[PDB]
Amino acid sequence: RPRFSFSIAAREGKARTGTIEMKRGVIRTPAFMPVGTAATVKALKPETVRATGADIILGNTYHLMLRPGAERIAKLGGLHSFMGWDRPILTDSGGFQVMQSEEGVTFMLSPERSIEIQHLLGSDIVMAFDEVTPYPATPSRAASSMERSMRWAKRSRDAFDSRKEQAENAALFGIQQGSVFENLRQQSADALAEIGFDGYAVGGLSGGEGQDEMFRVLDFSVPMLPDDKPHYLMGVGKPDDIVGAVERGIDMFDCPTGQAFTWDGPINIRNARFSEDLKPLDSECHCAVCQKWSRAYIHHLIRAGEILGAMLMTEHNIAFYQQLMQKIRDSISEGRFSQFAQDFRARYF
Amino acid sequence: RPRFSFSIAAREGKARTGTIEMKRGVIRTPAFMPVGTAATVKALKPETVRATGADIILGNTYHLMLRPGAERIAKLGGLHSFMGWDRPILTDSGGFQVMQSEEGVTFMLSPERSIEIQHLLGSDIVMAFDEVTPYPATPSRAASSMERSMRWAKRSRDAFDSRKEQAENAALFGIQQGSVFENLRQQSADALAEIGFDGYAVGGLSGGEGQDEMFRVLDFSVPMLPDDKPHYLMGVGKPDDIVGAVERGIDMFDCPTGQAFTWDGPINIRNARFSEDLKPLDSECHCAVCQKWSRAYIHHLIRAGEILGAMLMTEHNIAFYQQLMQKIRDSISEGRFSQFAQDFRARYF
Ligand SMILES: Nc1nc2[nH]cc(CN[C@H]3C=C[C@H](O)[C@@H]3O)c2c(=O)[nH]1
Ligand SMILES: Nc1nc2[nH]cc(CN[C@H]3C=C[C@H](O)[C@@H]3O)c2c(=O)[nH]1
Ligand SMILES: [Zn+2]
Ligand SMILES: [Zn+2]
Repeated sequence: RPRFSFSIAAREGKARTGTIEMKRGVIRTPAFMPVGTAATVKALKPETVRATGADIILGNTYHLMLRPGAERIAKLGGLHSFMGWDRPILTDSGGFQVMQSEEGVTFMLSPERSIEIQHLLGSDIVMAFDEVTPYPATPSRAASSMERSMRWAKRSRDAFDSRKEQAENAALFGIQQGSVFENLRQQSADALAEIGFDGYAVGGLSGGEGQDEMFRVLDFSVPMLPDDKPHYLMGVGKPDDIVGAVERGIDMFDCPTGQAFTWDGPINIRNARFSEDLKPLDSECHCAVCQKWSRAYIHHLIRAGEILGAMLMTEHNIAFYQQLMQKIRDSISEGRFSQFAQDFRARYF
Repeated sequence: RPRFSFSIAAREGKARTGTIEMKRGVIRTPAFMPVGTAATVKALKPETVRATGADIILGNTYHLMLRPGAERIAKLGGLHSFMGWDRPILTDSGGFQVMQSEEGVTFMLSPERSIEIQHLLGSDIVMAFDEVTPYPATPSRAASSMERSMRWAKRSRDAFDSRKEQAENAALFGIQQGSVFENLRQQSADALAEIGFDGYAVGGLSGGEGQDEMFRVLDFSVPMLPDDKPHYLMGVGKPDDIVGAVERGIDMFDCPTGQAFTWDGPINIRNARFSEDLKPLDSECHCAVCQKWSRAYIHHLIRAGEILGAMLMTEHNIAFYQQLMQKIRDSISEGRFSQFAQDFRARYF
């Protein structure tokens, strides 16, 4: 297996489906990444995460760097070994969760330390360290913040490249900034392209703007990124946000872990209407949870504060997301994604 | 399969090993029963409980009767169906957890209502409803309380018998009382024998008396019970308590769910000495947890308050108990239990 190979198998409009091949495994795209925060995907063993169909998980850096510590995890063999997940892991840069000088942020985290921490963890996909642009942001501030991010993007590239085992075995993604402003998004895309990355994230969205504005920014922002590399929309996860985002060119997502997702829309299982409902969470869902337990039981578990309630709810929700991703991939491959998208939200809402 | 058949396969001194056959499955004895409190064994799916080797679980009645409600559980198909465990379930009578007139206790729970609630749950082994004798207790009070329990024992027998589906499909155990007093224990055994039960519990112990006194009471108390029926020691669960209890004639236990059990004694995984320990919880343990994760990881999980920490700790501890039970059964079968018991506690302490 190569360090990194993204291949597009099929397209429909702006949507793409394909694969990212890496040394630890193949990632099917468009891809949803369950999040692990303190080296665990909440309430699930790694084997359960895999069984839902996840190909890659996201590891939060901020928490790991505080506990148990990046050096400690490296001493113990790296994050994959520590937590028992042997497939790819994408690590975030740690900054969002902190988030201040040109060198970085003390709360000490800088482009270089971030990349070092991700190396210590043994991350497969490394995120460049950026500066959080708050929403809303004035043009001047978004610009200043975007420029700083591009300087930090270059520092991230050079830090990554200066570490041979990292350079040979991991991938590096850059993050586009610029708030909602087209010209800033363009300058940002151009800067990142000039530096060169294995993949490109759209940062700065899903922060109060609302879906309409997010989609509008995506409309012009994703075509600015290199077409031949993956496009990652950071911190976007509602099912309808994902479908629309894929319609605009996005290949990767992270964010499911009383709310249960269903094809007819989210339900809150604690609601009294489910107390004697023997149906599964979702009548079409293939997950082991819907195979074996009723709404009534999970309703009881969650109302009683039982851990098994969290376990079941999480497994269902992550499986639901992976099934969504699978339906998206198949429909693009089959050239019926536009219809899928229409059908999905006629029923979802 | 018969409603109930206890067969003793081997003996060594007072210790016995055998089987209880019931319609939902075979219970290997001596047996350890994981406890389910609100229709779940904490942090484990039923399939995981089974994988540890449990043959039967205990369901707490008190909690179920409050939430979600016994009638509701019956409406939904019974406890086995509700929670996804299809093997035998022993239910307690609900009284300990409440615990006042001759009719019962309002907090309304009486012999008859208790037996009814256990029927609604679809319990396989039904516990007679008794009166809690506190420890310590004067002779007069233990006697009064024991007498009341024997009256309630007869009421429990007749309530159970008056319900054909229960009588034909479930078993009924009586509970011996009498605190630490031999003559009261004898009167109690005699009363219960005269009424007749499928099994006999030793109630009233493990309540401050300490292991030495408990063993001393067991010394004279268990031989008073019918030899040919199972002997259940209620609410006794430390590994060393179990070994000593089996040496005295006990066949069933309930009580494992930061403390991890090991063959060298309990450890508290949160202790800083384990933060970089890559060994499993126990180096001889066969459980899936010790197959895959280190002390260091579980230490981190528990210190971080992660649910996966509780999941792993619980699975290990219950597996450890089932392995203990298996070692006990094999050593009795092989006539080397006395040596096993000696070896166990030379290392355990
Ligand atoms: N580091 C990184 N991580 C991330 N997670 C989610 C987002 C998208 N950001 C938006 C979410 C909150 C902030 O106010 C910003 O408006 C992102 C990013 O832009 N960069
Ligand atoms: N109902 C029933 N459940 C039970 N769980 C544990 C015990 C053994 N009891 C002792 C534990 C607490 C009390 O002070 C009593 O000293 C038991 C019982 O004797 N009866
Ligand atoms: Zn499901
Ligand atoms: Zn173990």
